[PDB]
Amino acid sequence: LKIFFPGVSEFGKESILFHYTDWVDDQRPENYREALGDVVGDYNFICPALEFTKKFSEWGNNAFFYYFEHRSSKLPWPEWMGVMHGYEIEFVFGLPLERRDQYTKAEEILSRSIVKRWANFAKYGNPQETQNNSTSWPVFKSTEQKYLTLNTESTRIMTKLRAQQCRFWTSFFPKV
Amino acid sequence: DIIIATKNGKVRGMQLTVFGGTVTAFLGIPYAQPPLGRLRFKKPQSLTKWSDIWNATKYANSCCQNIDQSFPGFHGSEMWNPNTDLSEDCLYLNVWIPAPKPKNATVLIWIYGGGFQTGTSSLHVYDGKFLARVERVIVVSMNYRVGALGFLALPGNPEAPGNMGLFDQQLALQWVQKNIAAFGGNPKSVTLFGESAGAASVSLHLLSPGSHSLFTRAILQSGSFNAPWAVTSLYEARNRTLNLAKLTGCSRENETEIIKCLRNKDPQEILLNEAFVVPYGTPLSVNFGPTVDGDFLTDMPDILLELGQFKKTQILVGVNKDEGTAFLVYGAPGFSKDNNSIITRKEFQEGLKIFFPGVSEFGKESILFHYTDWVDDQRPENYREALGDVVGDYNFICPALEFTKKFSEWGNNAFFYYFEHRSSKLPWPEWMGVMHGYEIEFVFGLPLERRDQYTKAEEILSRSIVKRWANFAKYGNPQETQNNSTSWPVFKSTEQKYLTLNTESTRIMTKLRAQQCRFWTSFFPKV
Amino acid sequence: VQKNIAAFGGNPKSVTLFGESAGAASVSLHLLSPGSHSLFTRAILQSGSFNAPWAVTSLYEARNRTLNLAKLTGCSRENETEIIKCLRNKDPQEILLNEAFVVPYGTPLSVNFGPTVDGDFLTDMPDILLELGQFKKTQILVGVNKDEGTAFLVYGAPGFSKDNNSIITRKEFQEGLKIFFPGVSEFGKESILFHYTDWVDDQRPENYREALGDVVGDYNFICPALEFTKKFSEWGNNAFFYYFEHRSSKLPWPEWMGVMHGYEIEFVFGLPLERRDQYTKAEEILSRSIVKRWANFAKYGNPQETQNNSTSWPVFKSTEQKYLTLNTESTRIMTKLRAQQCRFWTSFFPKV
Amino acid sequence: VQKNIAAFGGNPKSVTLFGESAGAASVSLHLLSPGSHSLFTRAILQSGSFNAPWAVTSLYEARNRTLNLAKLTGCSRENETEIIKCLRNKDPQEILLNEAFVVPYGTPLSVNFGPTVDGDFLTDMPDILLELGQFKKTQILVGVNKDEGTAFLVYGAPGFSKDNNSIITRKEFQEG
Ligand SMILES: *[C@@H]1O[C@H](CO[C@H]2O[C@@H](C)[C@@H](O)[C@@H](O)[C@@H]2O)[C@@H](O[C@@H]2O[C@H](CO)[C@@H](O)[C@H](O)[C@H]2NC(C)=O)[C@H](O)[C@H]1NC(C)=O
Ligand SMILES: *[C@@H]1O[C@H](CO[C@H]2O[C@@H](C)[C@@H](O)[C@@H](O)[C@@H]2O)[C@@H](O[C@@H]2O[C@H](CO)[C@@H](O)[C@H](O)[C@H]2NC(C)=O)[C@H](O)[C@H]1NC(C)=O
Ligand SMILES: *[C@@H]1O[C@H](CO[C@H]2O[C@@H](C)[C@@H](O)[C@@H](O)[C@@H]2O)[C@@H](O[C@@H]2O[C@H](CO)[C@@H](O)[C@H](O)[C@H]2NC(C)=O)[C@H](O)[C@H]1NC(C)=O
Ligand SMILES: *[C@@H]1O[C@H](CO[C@H]2O[C@@H](C)[C@@H](O)[C@@H](O)[C@@H]2O)[C@@H](O[C@@H]2O[C@H](CO)[C@@H](O)[C@H](O)[C@H]2NC(C)=O)[C@H](O)[C@H]1NC(C)=O
Ligand SMILES: *[C@@H]1O[C@H](CO[C@H]2O[C@@H](C)[C@@H](O)[C@@H](O)[C@@H]2O)[C@@H](O[C@@H]2O[C@H](CO)[C@@H](O)[C@H](O)[C@H]2NC(C)=O)[C@H](O)[C@H]1NC(C)=O
Ligand SMILES: *[C@@H]1O[C@H](CO[C@H]2O[C@@H](C)[C@@H](O)[C@@H](O)[C@@H]2O)[C@@H](O[C@@H]2O[C@H](CO)[C@@H](O)[C@H](O)[C@H]2NC(C)=O)[C@H](O)[C@H]1NC(C)=O
Ligand SMILES: *[C@@H]1O[C@H](CO[C@H]2O[C@@H](C)[C@@H](O)[C@@H](O)[C@@H]2O)[C@@H](O)[C@H](O)[C@H]1NC(C)=O
Ligand SMILES: *[C@@H]1O[C@H](CO[C@H]2O[C@@H](C)[C@@H](O)[C@@H](O)[C@@H]2O)[C@@H](O)[C@H](O)[C@H]1NC(C)=O
Ligand SMILES: *[C@@H]1O[C@H](CO[C@H]2O[C@@H](C)[C@@H](O)[C@@H](O)[C@@H]2O)[C@@H](O)[C@H](O)[C@H]1NC(C)=O
Ligand SMILES: *[C@@H]1O[C@H](CO)[C@@H](O)[C@H](O)[C@H]1NC(C)=O
Ligand SMILES: *[C@@H]1O[C@H](CO)[C@@H](O)[C@H](O)[C@H]1NC(C)=O
Ligand SMILES: *[C@@H]1O[C@H](CO)[C@@H](O)[C@H](O)[C@H]1NC(C)=O
Ligand SMILES: *[C@@H]1O[C@H](CO)[C@@H](O)[C@H](O)[C@H]1NC(C)=O
Ligand SMILES: *[C@H]1O[C@H](CO)[C@@H](O)[C@H](O)[C@H]1NC(C)=O
Ligand SMILES: *[C@H]1O[C@H](CO)[C@@H](O)[C@H](O)[C@H]1NC(C)=O
Ligand SMILES: *[C@H]1O[C@H](CO)[C@@H](O)[C@H](O)[C@H]1NC(C)=O
Ligand SMILES: *[P@@](=O)(NCCC)OCC
Ligand SMILES: [Cl-]
Ligand SMILES: [Cl-]
Ligand SMILES: [Cl-]
Ligand SMILES: [Cl-]
Ligand SMILES: [Cl-]
Ligand SMILES: [Cl-]
Ligand SMILES: [Cl-]
Ligand SMILES: [Cl-]
Ligand SMILES: [Cl-]
Ligand code: NA
Ligand code: NA
Repeated sequence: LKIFFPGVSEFGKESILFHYTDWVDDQRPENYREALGDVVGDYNFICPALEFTKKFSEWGNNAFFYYFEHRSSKLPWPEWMGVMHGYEIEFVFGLPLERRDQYTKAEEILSRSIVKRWANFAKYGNPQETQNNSTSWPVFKSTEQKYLTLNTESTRIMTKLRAQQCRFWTSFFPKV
Repeated sequence: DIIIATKNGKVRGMQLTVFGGTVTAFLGIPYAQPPLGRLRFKKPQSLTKWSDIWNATKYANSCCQNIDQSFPGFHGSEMWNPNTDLSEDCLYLNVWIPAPKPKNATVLIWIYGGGFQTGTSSLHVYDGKFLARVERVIVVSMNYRVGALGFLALPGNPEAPGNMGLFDQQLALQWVQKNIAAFGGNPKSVTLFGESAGAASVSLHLLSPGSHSLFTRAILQSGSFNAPWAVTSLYEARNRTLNLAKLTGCSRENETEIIKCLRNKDPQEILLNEAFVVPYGTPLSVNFGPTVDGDFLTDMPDILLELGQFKKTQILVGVNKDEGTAFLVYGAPGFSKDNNSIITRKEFQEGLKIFFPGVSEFGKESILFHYTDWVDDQRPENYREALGDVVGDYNFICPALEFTKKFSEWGNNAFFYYFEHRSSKLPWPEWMGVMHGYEIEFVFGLPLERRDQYTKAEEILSRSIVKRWANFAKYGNPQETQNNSTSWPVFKSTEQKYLTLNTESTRIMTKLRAQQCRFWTSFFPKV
Repeated sequence: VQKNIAAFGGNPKSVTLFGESAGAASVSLHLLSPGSHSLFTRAILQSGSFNAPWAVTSLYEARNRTLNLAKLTGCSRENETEIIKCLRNKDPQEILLNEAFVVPYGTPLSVNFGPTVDGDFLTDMPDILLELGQFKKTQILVGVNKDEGTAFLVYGAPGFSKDNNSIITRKEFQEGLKIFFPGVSEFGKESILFHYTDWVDDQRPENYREALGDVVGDYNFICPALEFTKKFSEWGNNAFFYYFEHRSSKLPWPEWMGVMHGYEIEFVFGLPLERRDQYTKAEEILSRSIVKRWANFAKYGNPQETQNNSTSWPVFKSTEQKYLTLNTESTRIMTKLRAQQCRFWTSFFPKV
Repeated sequence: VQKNIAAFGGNPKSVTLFGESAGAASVSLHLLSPGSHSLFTRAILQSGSFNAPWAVTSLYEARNRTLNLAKLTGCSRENETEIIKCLRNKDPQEILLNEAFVVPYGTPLSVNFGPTVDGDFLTDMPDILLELGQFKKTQILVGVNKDEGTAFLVYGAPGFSKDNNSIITRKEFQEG
């Protein structure tokens, strides 16, 4: 927290510790390791993308929100680092469609589907995959806040990503 | 020394230290006349009544039943086998009360499952003293007749009317109505709870008018009467009663004669022939079950369900994530608890023959068609997982979900959960996942016992489940209100929200098994 | 009263309980207690409700305290019916004399011996019973005074006096939190400072003095009365909320202490109607009107004054949270009393 | 009627009260009176209701009037059960003969002796009971005639006559 929150009142920093370190339960050794990645993801990327989308949807337009959770079979960084920043890009660009290239079947399939959702958004303003019986992607609204999860297995409709955490980043933290 | 007087006499209990506190157990109080001799096959009768003091200081006999000998010495299976002598004289219940004696406690009544062919209320995973210690509810459980001796039917004939074991359950709920206030219980706050056939049972007490005023609310674990194994048609029932007659040389012409004959056979001989009252059978066979007898159950229950005829009150229904896995190692070629059971396509096809005996060929292909088109053809355990899903979704998940929708459509609050924690202590192999039966121990509180080798995360999950169940029972709402817990929505026809139970985060999701139950529920019933 | 009141001319079918501070907490628990459910019709809650932090004792602390008392009166025993039998021999003065010490730190708002979940009057933690809608369904009138917290500061907060104006410093405020929030993580306490001390602006000398009264009012009385009323209204019944803000012309405590705890009681009881008694005209008028709203609630379940063109008192709902202000000038409909502060007490603080 | 009407063939469970002017006012107060609440089913109100300005007497004026009556019949006493005991001796004609004067000014619509809040038939001011919804819940039929006020003008308004057309002047209206 000192490295990531340089200046940064002491009470600021304790309050992050307080939010992120009361768990269920004190047993697991990688508790602190995961918590620091979450501080940094939720603060820097996730809560602000979610609040942009809410504020933006409140004025009228259709928005769609996704939550990417596939780890690339070819990722060169270690396991503990999980579904990292930057590592959807290659799915979006279609790199796994290139069979010649050592991605799983499941990965080609995920990619082909992402590519089609993105290209449908661009041409039609709706990111559905309409042909292959795909889970329907709801619009995100202030109220239910539905999002779609992207993974090689089943993709799901969920609600209110990081609800408790963004209540911290978004209402309280900006005050410290 | 703890004596309590009942309509029928006095009973003494025993004290138990649980988590630095005390609970009083009254084990084996009888609750009907033993059903022997002239009573075998008949509705349970009035407990006659004793002076002196009954000691309810041990579990009583389990009803007569066949045992599982597939894996002798294996805890996985043997933990389900009865653990007190078998005997026709098995109509007893247990009561567990908090100490000090509560003043007007809510009552949880457990109905064990066992396929209607087996089970006993004295299993360790059904021990009610954690609930009573931790939530200061009272817990009652009953032994009820199972197999032919509890569900033999020759319809209309009171010598064997059918549903005998369902009326033993019923007479136990009457016994709590009459007697529980003496142990400190509120008879106006009773929740029935049960797993698999015991859940099916709970669901039929919701339909049965004679039960309508013996309880307040209902919990349904991995089971409901619209499951395909839960009710026997009047056709098959007489076929089976007479096939049994045949097999014990009792075929007669007078039907009160067949029964009179059958009432002479030794127990072992009835048990020994039960398995064969039926030409093909399967690992999920229920040869002797509930039937529409015109008494406990006045019409086909699917009609009663659809047309809104059932007790109006709240229900909590749930299923486990891998319900179907446990039955595959009882007969599906390729499957073993002792290896990882990667079966082939041709083996999967054979599996459907075992699980869907008769069973048009187009029926079976259509299951294959639904379950085997994947994303993608690569993974070796593709066929192994698909067969467990056929069996879970067909037998448990889709029918529990359709019960809950039909039931919620008439007005009452329902809650649905989806249990997906695998017990750190599970003795069956990994590939078998979150198995059938393996929530029970979380619900009963076994992991609260620290002394016992469950994870921290498991104690926490348990303590929370126990509190949701006890809140449902007392308040009709299964929230955990104190520890910032995810709020459990009611299930409605429309959004169909459910809550997932796991050691990590619990989530609100929608429309469990949507594509699969569209198959089981609309199309399959037609084949 | 159920058994006997009809003899004095009373209707046992029309009973309203009313009470202030612990007496209000009491009223609130009779709403939860099944044994009370049929001994009254409606409820009034003045400056108090059982979810206040001083109103219910945990079973843990209760035995600790009963045995600390046993200790202190040399009655520690091994048989518990023995501790009691012993304690039943001590003279009154000796029990009273040790009550204060059954507890290590204590505070000006200590409640060493209070209500507990006994399995009899109170069958479960009352916060659970509240949340899950288990309580008598009937109308409630709830209120708080504008300066609830002031009266307790002159019992222990360094810098405070009834005999001067108590302009305390920042460091004194910090010390005050130590007196009022004894144990009480350091981060707990800073977070209260953080919430209550960022102002507009750093100029006014009585900044810290006012902030400490607000910590104590909002925490101990106002936020819990407002959350009781929301939770309660969510299940269906009409509730009315008031915000009393008149300072008695006869108040004997100093000005800086404002509209204190306890000082609506006399308006509610009608004391200012007694002309002979040195209250203002405006005060008689306020009283006569309060008395009529309270008596209309009791008989009719609606606290209106219907005759003298009075401001209409809305019901309080989760959503708009309307309340009525009681003062000698105009009484107003407002919304969401202490919104930002109770968001602190109610969602965040319970976590520290 | 509750006790006896079934003998004449009546349904005591189907009773409608009906009335005109003070009889309508009366019907309206039986709607407010708890002792009447179970002696009828429904109510008709013709040209009258208790919130009319002539229909209820304030406790103030009522004692003033009772004592003005006492005065006028030489019955003023000090014991009030004495005033009554006295008044219970006067002949009928003498009470009637003084009723008109229990009151300083009066008008063609005077009601010198009417309903009052007695704590018995009528437990509070009826306007309060009305506003706050305390009254028998059942259907009501209410009506008025088109020229209600005309009949009282020929009892005192200067210019008015039943025997001519009463075209009065502005100054006469003012006197009225
Ligand atoms: C209703 O029962 C008959 C009876 O058949 C049985 O005789 C019993 C004593 C028992 O031993 C049982 O296993 C044996 O089969 C069933 O008839 C049988 O059906 C199968 C296939 O349909 C034939 O191969 C058998 O030969 C035939 N047996 C006899 C003796 O007729 C009948 O199938 C059953 N109904 C259903 C729907 O299961
Ligand atoms: C996993 O085991 C199954 C189960 O059957 C066997 O259990 C094994 C551990 C095995 O060694 C033997 O003791 C027992 O029969 C194996 O399937 C079996 O394979 C044979 C061919 O030998 C069939 O003809 C058997 O009937 C068949 N059993 C069943 C249940 O149909 C299975 O091959 C094995 N697979 C592995 C190791 O992946
Ligand atoms: C539960 O009570 C103990 C008992 O401590 C007390 O002994 C009592 C008779 C009484 O006189 C009391 O004031 C005295 O403290 C509390 O233990 C105390 O805790 C504090 C700080 O935690 C220590 O400084 C004391 O030395 C310690 N005393 C002893 C004798 O152990 C305990 O704190 C209390 N629980 C709570 C949460 O308040
Ligand atoms: C307002 O008074 C407080 C209260 O304490 C005092 O009451 C005064 C009127 C004072 O004269 C004395 O009789 C009594 O102690 C004053 O604070 C006090 O100041 C001293 C430093 O002298 C501290 O060490 C005292 O403990 C402290 N009292 C408390 C309650 O902590 C306060 O300074 C005074 N301030 C004014 C006049 O603005
Ligand atoms: C309450 O009653 C008094 C009594 O006055 C009356 O004496 C009665 C016996 C009767 O004869 C009546 O007509 C006579 O007036 C009323 O007081 C009177 O008020 C008027 C004008 O206010 C004066 O001109 C009278 O002189 C005065 N009379 C006396 C003897 O005091 C009083 O007005 C009344 N209240 C109301 C509001 O009508
Ligand atoms: C209509 O008649 C009124 C009523 O008064 C009178 O009734 C008449 C028919 C009249 O002849 C007489 O017998 C009786 O007084 C007339 O008003 C009257 O006019 C006089 C002036 O003479 C006044 O001083 C009277 O007091 C006044 N009466 C009243 C009721 O105040 C009215 O003028 C008459 N108008 C017409 C014909 O249009
Ligand atoms: C015990 O409580 C009785 C009723 O309580 C219940 O009301 C039911 C309808 C049901 O909702 C239950 O869950 C409620 O708890 C009451 O009538 C008895 O008189 C009570 N007897 C006691 C307190 O000993
Ligand atoms: C006195 O009134 C009785 C009932 O009055 C009440 O109805 C209650 C449910 C409650 O709303 C109260 O506030 C109402 O005022 C009635 O049944 C008695 O019989 C009455 N006895 C008398 C008139 O002496
Ligand atoms: C006469 O009818 C009785 C009731 O009729 C009434 O129901 C009331 C609530 C009210 O709506 C009336 O207007 C209805 O007509 C019935 O209970 C009696 O038993 C009947 N006795 C007879 C037929 O002689
Ligand atoms: C549709 O699925 C097929 C296989 O059935 C495959 O050819 C392709 O990946 C899919 N089209 C899209 C947009 O995903
Ligand atoms: C019942 O158990 C008690 C408890 O020790 C004993 O005293 C009594 O004789 C017992 N009666 C039996 C076993 O019949
Ligand atoms: C609340 O969580 C605490 C730890 O903070 C623990 O004592 C207990 O397991 C919880 N209560 C319930 C019902 O889960
Ligand atoms: C109505 O106001 C009047 C003065 O106009 C006064 O007599 C009294 O205080 C009022 N009644 C009520 C209930 O306030
Ligand atoms: C058949 O015979 C016996 C006679 O003992 C009897 O029990 C049974 O009811 C009879 N029924 C008929 C009419 O066939
Ligand atoms: C402790 O001893 C006394 C005996 O007089 C008694 O009052 C109390 O209940 C006893 N309890 C136990 C079993 O320790
Ligand atoms: C007044 O005197 C008479 C005595 O005969 C009586 O009727 C009335 O009640 C008395 N009241 C009082 C105490 O003045
Ligand atoms: P349940 O009681 N039902 C399965 C039907 C055979 O559990 C069986 C293991
Ligand atoms: Cl853990
Ligand atoms: Cl999909
Ligand atoms: Cl999340
Ligand atoms: Cl694949
Ligand atoms: Cl949770
Ligand atoms: Cl699913
Ligand atoms: Cl300023
Ligand atoms: Cl006003
Ligand atoms: Cl405010
Ligand atoms: Na099909
Ligand atoms: Na904070």
